[PDB]
Amino acid sequence: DNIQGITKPAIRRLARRGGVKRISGLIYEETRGVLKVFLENVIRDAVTYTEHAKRKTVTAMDVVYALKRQGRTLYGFGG
Amino acid sequence: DNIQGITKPAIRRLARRGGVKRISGLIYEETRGVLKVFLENVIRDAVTYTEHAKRKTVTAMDVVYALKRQGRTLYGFGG
Amino acid sequence: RKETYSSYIYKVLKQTHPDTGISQKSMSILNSFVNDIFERIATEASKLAAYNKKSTISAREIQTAVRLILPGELAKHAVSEGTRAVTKYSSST
Amino acid sequence: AKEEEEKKLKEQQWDKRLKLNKLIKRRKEKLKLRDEMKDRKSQVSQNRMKNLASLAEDEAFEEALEYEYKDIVELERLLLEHDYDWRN
Amino acid sequence: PHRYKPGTVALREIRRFQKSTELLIRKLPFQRLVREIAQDFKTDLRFQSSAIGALQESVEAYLVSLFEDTNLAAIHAKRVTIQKKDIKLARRLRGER
Amino acid sequence: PHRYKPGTVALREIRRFQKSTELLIRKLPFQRLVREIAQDFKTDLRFQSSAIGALQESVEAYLVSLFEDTNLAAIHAKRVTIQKKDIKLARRLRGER
Amino acid sequence: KASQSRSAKAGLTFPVGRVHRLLRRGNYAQRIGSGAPVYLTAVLEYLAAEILELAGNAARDNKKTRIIPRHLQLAIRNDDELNKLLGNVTIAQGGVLPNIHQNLLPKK
Amino acid sequence: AKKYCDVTGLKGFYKSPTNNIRYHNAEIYQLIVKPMAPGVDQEYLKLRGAN
DNA sequence: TGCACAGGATGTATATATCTGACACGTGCCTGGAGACTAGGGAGTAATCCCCTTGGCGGTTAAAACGCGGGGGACAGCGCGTACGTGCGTTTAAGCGGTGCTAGAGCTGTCTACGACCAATTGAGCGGCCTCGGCACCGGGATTCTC
DNA sequence: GAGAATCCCGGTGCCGAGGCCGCTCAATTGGTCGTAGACAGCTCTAGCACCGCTTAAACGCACGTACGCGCTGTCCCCCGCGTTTTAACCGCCAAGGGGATTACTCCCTAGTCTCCAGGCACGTGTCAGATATATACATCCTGTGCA
Repeated sequence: DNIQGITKPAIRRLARRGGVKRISGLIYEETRGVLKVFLENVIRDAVTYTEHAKRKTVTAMDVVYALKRQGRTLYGFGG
Repeated sequence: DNIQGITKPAIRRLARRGGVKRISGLIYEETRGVLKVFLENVIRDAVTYTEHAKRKTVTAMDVVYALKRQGRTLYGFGG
Repeated sequence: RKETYSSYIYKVLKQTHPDTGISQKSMSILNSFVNDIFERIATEASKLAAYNKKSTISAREIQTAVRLILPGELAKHAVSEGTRAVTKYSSST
Repeated sequence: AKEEEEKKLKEQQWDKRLKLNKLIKRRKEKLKLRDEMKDRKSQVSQNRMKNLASLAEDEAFEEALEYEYKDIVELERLLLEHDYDWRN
Repeated sequence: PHRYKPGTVALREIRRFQKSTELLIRKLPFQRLVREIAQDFKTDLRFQSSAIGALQESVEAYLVSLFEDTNLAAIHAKRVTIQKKDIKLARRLRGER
Repeated sequence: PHRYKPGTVALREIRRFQKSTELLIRKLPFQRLVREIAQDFKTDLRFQSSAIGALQESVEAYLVSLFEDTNLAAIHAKRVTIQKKDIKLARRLRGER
Repeated sequence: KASQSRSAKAGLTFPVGRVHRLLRRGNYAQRIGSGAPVYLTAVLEYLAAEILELAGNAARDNKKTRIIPRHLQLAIRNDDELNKLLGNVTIAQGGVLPNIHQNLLPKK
Repeated sequence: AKKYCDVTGLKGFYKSPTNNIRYHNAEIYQLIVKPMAPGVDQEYLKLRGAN
């Protein structure tokens, strides 16, 4: 239970943060697949940055550069 | 009258390039509305490029450079 | 040794709001913001200076870069503030 | 339309001029304030947006109103008479 | 007295223009348009010939890219005909405001 | 007793979650998910908590943007309920295929 | 003989020589002019002042004395040019704006 | 040196703080001095050589 | 059978006393920015040439503008049923928090071999010029959807 | 079954795509030196694992009512088409204005030595929140008695 480790009201919480009204039952595994296919592109770049750095731990800067790659840059943990 | 330079059968030519059977007659004025803006956004970033070169003619090299700044690096005319 | 823009940012909000505290997370947000504008302006200026076959970066290159990157209203405020500051700096006579 | 006719009849039955001129000047100031609120870079529209954000944290109509104010000023001038130059 | 059904010759000329790849906009009115939008910022502007063709290729490509998306939006809207909300829905979903 | 209209306490919960800024995904299933998906590319991999946090805020922000785009595409489609074809349309017109 | 820095020579509170150092060993060009760090220092100082002004009245609109990234996020996305500048960036702990489409309300 | 208005050549009483242009009265400031484009003020200051 | 009155209980109301609780200010230090002195080569000015591109013809001709009949499509409207929300009972396994251990980040030292710099050289890739066949264009018969 | 409307097979300049030689800079070879990545070696932060109590959130079964969806009937506005008509485009001549380039100048920015205070890093004090006493007064509720 790792792919469905995100519980059923959690996609609901992200949905009402997105301002929807009525939610269907078949969206949940599709949003799980979209989540895993975004995560697959993100952490592949993150671990390539990790094995370039001669390290076997993924710390704070090689992830923020990894999201800086595709134009989805996040602030705050750039140091 | 010069703003009517793009013509309605040329919009039909672009519309039958996209592969649509039926084109409503109010699309033609909408398609002009999305055109005079967009090429404008390259004229904001071409001629000032030209203005940095002490240059009073725009050429083939600064326009594709402006498109590469915008995000549509184009091939065919150098650069 | 590590470098931050914390004191300069501090005095910047102290001219405008004296009775105002700051969060460390907000300071990191602001530091990442100013560093991002810095690297954007620097790569625009270096790219423009390479495009004009010139080996020198001067004030007019970042002037064109600020005209290019920033939207127009904030662009002419930015170049106005920069021109008064540069003309004040150049009066060392 | 009968109501309109009755209103016109009542109108026909019907320092104060200086007060009306001051009201016309206040209407011109209201038009200036509407123009300041229309320009978002102005401090009046910035203060209105700050009030809207504080509530969140808690132009043709202006031209028509200016035309109505000009009509009221013309009616006041006609009542005073009956009952912006290039040179400057 | 041979009358075609509406839309068959549309699909046929759609097929020929899918075969075709030439420019679909008239060149000289486009030159007039770019000169009249360019005179607003510095008068007495000279223009090279290749830059106008690059501009025409750019606007034609952007028309194709936006028009495919509004076609998909109108197909998704259970209709055969495009409308204004299809256009601003495509511009909203592409992120072009 | 007294009940509520279905669709009114939903608005109260929407405004409660939109004024809120707290994180809406549990930390330990998310850390198990990112470790199990990082095991596929490189073994014996350790992690830092701020990296997990950055990953978490990135994914919920992308999910919120996708949900807002799906809501807009669904209310374009003369309906209230979102379905998977609006998700597919939003991803297709957003660029990510 | 002793004189102060270039920053108060230009009347700025941001470090001019540090900007010059970051420009020179940032590897952007082999020759860097004299007036460029002053211009860049003025531009970044003005942008920081405008951002902190917006965060200032955003925090006065919440009746507080400290700056939370809620206030930064709000002061970013209620202003249109910072919306255009910072469209693709995500802020840490920011949330979203209160918005609801017109037909979704109980219109009756 | 005497001070004159940069727009009309009349007697300049006031100087705008933004672009440093001497002007004559209020409506000159509203119509010309305030909404002028950048790059024009340097050419106005070129006549007396103040740039 | 109801209403009014009296009595009791509970809540309120606004300085204390404590009393933490997370904030803002008074001293070290060290290193990097600033002043002084030398060099050389990079904008900078300018003049000259020649190339392309802005106007001006004219003819003619695809091609846009315009009005016209008819036919599916989008429009609102109404009914059928079920899927989503609402709810209480029942898990359960997130969260705090606490502790124990050790990989591994991170810093310092030293080294020598990869790479910057410089001078001479030879050759190869740019260009001007020359020559011809692939493809578009035109003409006319086979062939496939549409009605 | 017919008819536009194609795909297909063959004859025609052409003009823009392949050689070719002349040759001029740019890649190649060699040498010297000063430092920067590699490796070894070291000190402690911090990440992994596990136990246990608390409980708030989550799963599941139940049902009820809008809302998605199926059908329908109709204005009507895009669509195919004949007729004018209007400007787009090809061939061309001529100017001149602006880009490329050559060429010498001089200043100002790269580089190096010195040296002291800017801003970091790490200590100590001061107004905001939270339980607590507290006594008297006022309001509300409940019980009892009376008509």
